[PDB]
Amino acid sequence: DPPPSTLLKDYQNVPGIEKVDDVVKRLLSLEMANKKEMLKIKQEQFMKKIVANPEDTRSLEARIIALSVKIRSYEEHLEKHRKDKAHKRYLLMSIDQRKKMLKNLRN
Amino acid sequence: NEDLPISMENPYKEPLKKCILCGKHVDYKNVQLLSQFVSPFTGCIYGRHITGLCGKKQKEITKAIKRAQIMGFMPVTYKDPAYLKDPKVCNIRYR
Amino acid sequence: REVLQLQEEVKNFITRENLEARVEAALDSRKNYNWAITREGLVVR
Amino acid sequence: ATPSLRGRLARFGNPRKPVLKPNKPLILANRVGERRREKGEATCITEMSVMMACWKQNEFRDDACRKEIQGFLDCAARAQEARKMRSIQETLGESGSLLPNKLNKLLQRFPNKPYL
Amino acid sequence: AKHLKFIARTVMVQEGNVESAYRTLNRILTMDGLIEDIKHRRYYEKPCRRRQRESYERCRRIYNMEMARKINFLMRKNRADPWQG
Amino acid sequence: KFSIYPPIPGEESSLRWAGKKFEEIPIAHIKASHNNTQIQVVSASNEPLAFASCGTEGFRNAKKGTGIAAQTAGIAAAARAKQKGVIHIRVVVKGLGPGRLSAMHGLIMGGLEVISITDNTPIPHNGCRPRKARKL
Amino acid sequence: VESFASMLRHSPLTQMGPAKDKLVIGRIFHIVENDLYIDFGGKFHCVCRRPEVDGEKYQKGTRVRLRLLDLELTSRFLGATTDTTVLEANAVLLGIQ
Amino acid sequence: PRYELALILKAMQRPETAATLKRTIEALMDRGAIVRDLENLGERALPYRISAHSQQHNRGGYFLVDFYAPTAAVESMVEHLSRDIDVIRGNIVKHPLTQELKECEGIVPVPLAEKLYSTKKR
Amino acid sequence: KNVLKIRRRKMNHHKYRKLVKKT
RNA sequence: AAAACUCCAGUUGACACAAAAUAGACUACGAAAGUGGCUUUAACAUAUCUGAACACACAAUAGCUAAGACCCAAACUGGGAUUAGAUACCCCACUAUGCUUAGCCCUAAACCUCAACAGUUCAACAAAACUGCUCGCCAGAACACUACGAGCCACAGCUUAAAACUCAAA
Ligand SMILES: [Mg+2]
Ligand SMILES: [Mg+2]
Ligand SMILES: [Mg+2]
Ligand SMILES: [Mg+2]
Ligand SMILES: [Mg+2]
Ligand SMILES: [Mg+2]
Ligand SMILES: [Mg+2]
Ligand SMILES: [Mg+2]
Ligand SMILES: [Mg+2]
Ligand SMILES: [Zn+2]
Repeated sequence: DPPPSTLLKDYQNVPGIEKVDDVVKRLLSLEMANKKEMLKIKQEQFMKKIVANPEDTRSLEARIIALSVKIRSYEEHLEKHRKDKAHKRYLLMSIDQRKKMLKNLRN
Repeated sequence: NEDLPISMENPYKEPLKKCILCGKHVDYKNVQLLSQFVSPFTGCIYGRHITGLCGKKQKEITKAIKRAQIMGFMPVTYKDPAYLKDPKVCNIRYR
Repeated sequence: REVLQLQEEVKNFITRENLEARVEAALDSRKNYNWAITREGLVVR
Repeated sequence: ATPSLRGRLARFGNPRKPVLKPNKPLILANRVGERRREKGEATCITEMSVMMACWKQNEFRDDACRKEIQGFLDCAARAQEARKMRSIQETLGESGSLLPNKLNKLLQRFPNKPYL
Repeated sequence: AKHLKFIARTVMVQEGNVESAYRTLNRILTMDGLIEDIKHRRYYEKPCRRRQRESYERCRRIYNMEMARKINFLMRKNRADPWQG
Repeated sequence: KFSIYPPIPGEESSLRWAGKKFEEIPIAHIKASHNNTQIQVVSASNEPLAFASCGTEGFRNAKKGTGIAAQTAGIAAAARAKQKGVIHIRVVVKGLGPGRLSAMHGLIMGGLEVISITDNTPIPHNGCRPRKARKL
Repeated sequence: VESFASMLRHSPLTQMGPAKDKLVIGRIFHIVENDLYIDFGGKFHCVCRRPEVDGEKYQKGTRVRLRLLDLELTSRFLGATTDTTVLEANAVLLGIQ
Repeated sequence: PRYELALILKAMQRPETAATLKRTIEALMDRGAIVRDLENLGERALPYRISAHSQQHNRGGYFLVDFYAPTAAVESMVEHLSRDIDVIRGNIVKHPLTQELKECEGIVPVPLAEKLYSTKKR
Repeated sequence: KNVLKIRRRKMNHHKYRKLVKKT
């Protein structure tokens, strides 16, 4: 649950975020864009908190955290749309795959 | 040995011909263009074999036509009379 | 390099005090998006 | 100009659903369909309309109907002559559209083959 | 209705040539596909037989176009046989 | 050189009829169908000038939907129009029918001058559902 | 001794290139009263119509210059495992010699 | 993201038109939007008549705005301009040029399909 | 192809419907 | 042809919770059922494969429960026709219903009747013949989308599913 005013993923290495205007920082905040920006910021936070080597999406833990954030996205979407059978099926399949890979990771 | 052929591309290849709008951009506001791409009398949209452009651009311009119609920039039944004295791109035979 | 364009375009972005001049300038000005194209693909206005 | 048929039919390698479902197998036949009539001949209707008009005006006065009755007879004769003309025209050969007989002759002089 | 009158589906008479006017009119209407639509919308057309009619018409168009291509391709070959024997 | 397209209220229209502009010319209206066709004449300002039909002419159920009845109705309406002082006319046709093409010839024989022909036939964009198909 | 590869590399056709949009001189070997067949080069002859201008000036051994589309007319249809041929070649003439 | 508002209002005089424009931009700022620029399409006779909230209008002024705003601003502004009477229509859309055009290499020739039917003498 | 068995099942199901309507 | 309406019909002006010409000769999305008017929001699983008829989630139209909606169509019904007879085909009027809500039922020629995965080049008809692995299904016709039993918000049902008698065919 990151704040809304946090700038996008891509605009972090650039050092011009401090020198640039406040309105520019606002429109660069992820709250303006769609929620997939928020989701990638979330998964970056999780990979930085957990994973020893970031920038490695091939890893089982990276796949797992990606599926977890996607699952929470689908949960919110279903709670707004109780009648979305397609997203409900997608959520169920995603949870099943997540448990499969949790099993093999435990192994 | 030297006179023998060799694996090589065909420089006789004619470059892939591009439609009149393959590279250009289309919007829901260029009522001139979007009226060139429709029948004058009935207001029916000319299909691909009448128009002569790629499917992506046909889809773009037809969606833009519907958007302009519902928005108010263009009518549905009668083509705008002011855009009649413009280049005829879409081929026909009735005249 | 991409940041610099919209950084400089902030000056073009209207605000409250710029409103009561930009509105008048725009409604006094006129602009169109219409343009046609011929058989070979040449733009014509 | 012709439309493509890559994945229109129900084929084994065609994953998605089929588009076309022709009853008979689509192969180029070596004979062309033969021409048909258009409709049932009709004519002189306006002539007999003028005739009935003048009739109901003048109470069947033929020496006064002379004009339109002569026009009606002449139009009937013209239509019959035109039928004979178009008949002999179709016999001698349609202009612009070649005859199905010679077309089939050409197709069977050089027909297509679906087999090897 | 609320659209303006006498722009669409119109044809201007010249020299009182009503027959040629109506001929051009029905020609353009058929080329746009309007009389067909009207005569088919007289009665309701179910989706299943609509799809069947549409697929049959597609295949008919394909076959007729290819036949016409071959006819235009082989009209030149129909000439006086040069080598009789 | 001739323009098949009709004029526009916006200038310029270099073609008048009887010293009058295209817009104010009266309108003939035709409603065609399978069994009967109805004809009417109206001024440019909605004022109905003349009206008649095959039924008023005295044709029966089998024969209302024919070309000869349309011709007779056109003759009668043209007679009324010439009596009221109308020469030129703009044609408007609505729907298919046998006497559709015949009504125009009827008007011409009656002695009117059609300058334009308009087909304001109904086309629904899948709006309403018609009746079910007949099994003959 | 010279290899067929060398003779092909130095052949007139390899330097000719695409047959379309190219002039060529040719002569006729058989001629019907209405049309004439030019043997110009390659495999096939090209059949042509006698022009309205200079009608009689067409006899055996006449060197006529003309362009051509392709040296063989073919086309593959929907049920043709092998493309139909014409055994001829399309060509258009605009001069002689 | 970017949002283009196509605005169609009734033909009326410059003072009240500018009043409507400034109050609309004030609504944008209240919702939290940031205006990029204003584009005037101009006054034109509408192609087809429209029945507004209370009247019918044949002529109309077309204006266009491009701005940045969150998602809820879209619906809020839609209901705002729907309650508004001076405006005949207002439609929010996204920017076309934001969709970077896929590089085109021309139209490929479609060879006629084959092997739909087996090799049989029949 | 032939549908004789389909018609057999048809009349079976119809007679069963009638039987259930009666009983 | 009859019957029906004349509070009817034609032009013109205002008006919907109904269904979305042309584009579409396009072959795209979705696991399937399905999806082709416009704008916005959210969103379109798994970077080995298979895999539950011991589960879960869906599942066209039709149908059921309680509110609402009314252009049109229409089972049923009524009337008019035809017929020896017509409980139908033809015509006119109208109803459940088709639509939006919160639920239920869980079936189709649900078929493209061609299983998923990775690949190669002949009984007949059909959409050419095949290889390696995997799950599911089948064993004469009919009795049988049946009886009994067991489960389901379903109670004229749905799913599973036989047996006796008969025949030498199907
Ligand atoms: Mg079949
Ligand atoms: Mg279509
Ligand atoms: Mg229901
Ligand atoms: Mg009801
Ligand atoms: Mg289906
Ligand atoms: Mg099956
Ligand atoms: Mg399986
Ligand atoms: Mg059943
Ligand atoms: Mg049962
Ligand atoms: Zn293109």
